[PDB]
Amino acid sequence: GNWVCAAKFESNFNTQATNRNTDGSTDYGILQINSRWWCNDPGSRNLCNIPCSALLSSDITASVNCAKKIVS
Amino acid sequence: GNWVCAAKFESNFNTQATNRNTDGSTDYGILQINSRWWCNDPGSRNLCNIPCSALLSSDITASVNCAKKIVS
Amino acid sequence: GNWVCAAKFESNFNTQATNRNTDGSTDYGILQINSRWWCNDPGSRNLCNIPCSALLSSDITASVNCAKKIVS
Amino acid sequence: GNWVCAAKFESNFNTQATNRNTDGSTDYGILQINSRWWCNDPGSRNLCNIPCSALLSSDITASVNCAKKIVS
Amino acid sequence: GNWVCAAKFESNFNTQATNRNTDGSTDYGILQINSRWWCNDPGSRNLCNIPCSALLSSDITASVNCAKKIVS
Repeated sequence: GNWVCAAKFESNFNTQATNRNTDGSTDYGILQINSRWWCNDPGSRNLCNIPCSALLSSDITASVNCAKKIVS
Repeated sequence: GNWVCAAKFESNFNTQATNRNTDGSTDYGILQINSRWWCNDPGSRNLCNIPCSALLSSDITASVNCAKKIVS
Repeated sequence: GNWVCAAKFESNFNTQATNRNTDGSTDYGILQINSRWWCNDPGSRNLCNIPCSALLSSDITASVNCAKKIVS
Repeated sequence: GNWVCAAKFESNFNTQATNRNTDGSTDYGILQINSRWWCNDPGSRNLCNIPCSALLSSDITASVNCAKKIVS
Repeated sequence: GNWVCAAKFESNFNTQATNRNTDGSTDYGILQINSRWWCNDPGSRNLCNIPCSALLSSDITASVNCAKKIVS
């Protein structure tokens, strides 16, 4: 049978006087899939490493997203 | 059967007086797939490393996205 | 069966008086796929390394995207 | 079956009075695919390295995209 | 079956009074494909290195895209 995965749907109709704002949001930041269909059978593998190492150190980031914002 | 994966759909209809703003957002920042169909069977592999090493150091970033913004 | 993956769809109809702004956003920043079809079977591989090394150092970035903005 | 991958679709109809702005955005920043069809079987490989090394150093970037902007 | 990959489609119809602006954006910054069809089987390989090394040094970039802009 058919599959929908991780799909984002948006619809807007007759919308008026609308603001949308977005600072530093994330969707689906890390996504990993294995999928076999109809198969007659050592296995698929996914890895994902995000190491941060910081020593004597400041304000480091390891990330999918990073936003730094200053407003006066 | 059919598959939809990670698809982003947007529709706008009759929209008026609309602002959209976006600072430093992310979608689907890392996406990994393995897929086999109809297959008669050492396995496919995906790796993803984002190492940050920072030593005696400042304001480093390792990322899919990085935004730095200052407004006065 | 048919597949849709990571497709971005947008539709706008009768739209009026519209602003769209986008600073430092990202979509699908890293995307990795393996796919076998109808196959009678050492395995496909994808790698992706983004290392940052910083020592005694400042404001470094290793990234798919990097945006720096100053406004007065 | 047929496949759509990483395709970006946009349609605009009867649109009026529209601004679109975009600073430093990215789509599909790194994309890697392996694909085999109808095959009777050492494996295809993709690698991608973005190393940044910075020592005693400032404001370095290793990136797919880099935008620096100043406005007064 | 047929394939669409990384295709960018745009359509504009009856559009009026339109600005589109774009500073330092990127699409499909790095794209890597391997593909075999109908094949009876040492494997194709893609590499992509973007090293930046900076020592005692300033404002270096190694990138697919780099935009620097100043406005007064």
